[PDB]
Amino acid sequence: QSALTQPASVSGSPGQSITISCTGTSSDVGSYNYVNWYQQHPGKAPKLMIYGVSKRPSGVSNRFSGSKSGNTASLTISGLQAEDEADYYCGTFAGGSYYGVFGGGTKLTVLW
Amino acid sequence: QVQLVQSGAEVKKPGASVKVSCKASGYTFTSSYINWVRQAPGQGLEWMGTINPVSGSTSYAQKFQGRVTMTRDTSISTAYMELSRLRSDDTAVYYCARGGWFDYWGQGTLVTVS
Amino acid sequence: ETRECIYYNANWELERTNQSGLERCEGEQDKRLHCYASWRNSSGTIELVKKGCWLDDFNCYDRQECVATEENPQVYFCCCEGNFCNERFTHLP
Repeated sequence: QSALTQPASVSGSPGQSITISCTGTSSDVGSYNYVNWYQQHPGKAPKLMIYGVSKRPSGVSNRFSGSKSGNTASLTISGLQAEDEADYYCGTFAGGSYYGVFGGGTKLTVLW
Repeated sequence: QVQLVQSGAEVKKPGASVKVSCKASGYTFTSSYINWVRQAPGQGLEWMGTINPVSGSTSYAQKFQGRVTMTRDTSISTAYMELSRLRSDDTAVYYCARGGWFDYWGQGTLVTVS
Repeated sequence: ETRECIYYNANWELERTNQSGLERCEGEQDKRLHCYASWRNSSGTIELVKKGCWLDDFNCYDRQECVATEENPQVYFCCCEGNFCNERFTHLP
């Protein structure tokens, strides 16, 4: 149930790399490889981009990668493109012994 | 392909109940959980709870404890989320998603409480 | 790694499945597969609910024994890794 904290927004230029952070504590992010990332375009349903901190589902662009350092999980977007403009949410695994939580989300703007 | 299809937009009076359906196809419905999430207008994703379709066991987020019921009908691969004693601020898009990783999401269901 | 599980379905009539056998796990290749066991324990006696393949679940990672941990539920459920691992199941009181 523990809160996950994300910055309200991040802006980038096309071709640049951007990193979105998801900060928890040593008892959540720092202990489990269960942090996931969701992309949400305006007026659409979320889509899973990265799960289990760093695992990429097939179909997802290789420009999306995930990592963890201490109590912060990070989503990195390489070679920023117009279609990356969306809201990004981090979240933890939900089911069985795990209670679900999402970060407050990050609005990513691509400035053309 | 894997798909979760939800029931349509619903309009409710405050104090009423709403039941949202989530139809699973392209995979064995009883091989994974169903998670429920909501998103109020211009707000973030909020976890509501999980159901295990094999056992029928549920886990609800603290916010909804006492007014959310999650069920399933395994004969039709359909999960249900019922939210009672509706309030004006329950106006949201409700989603179902597959398993603990929320790997596939339903299209969402707008529930307006007016 | 987990490709096959013990299969059981007590609700086979309404679900239009076989009652028992071996289930080959449908893997999307980019995800882990597990086996599961589910049953009712109404005062010592075991009434088997279902057994089969279970999709990528963090709770099941590297678990060779199928152990149900939910305290006093209506229905026990466990998952495990390895072929036919759901052959054996228990609950943790």
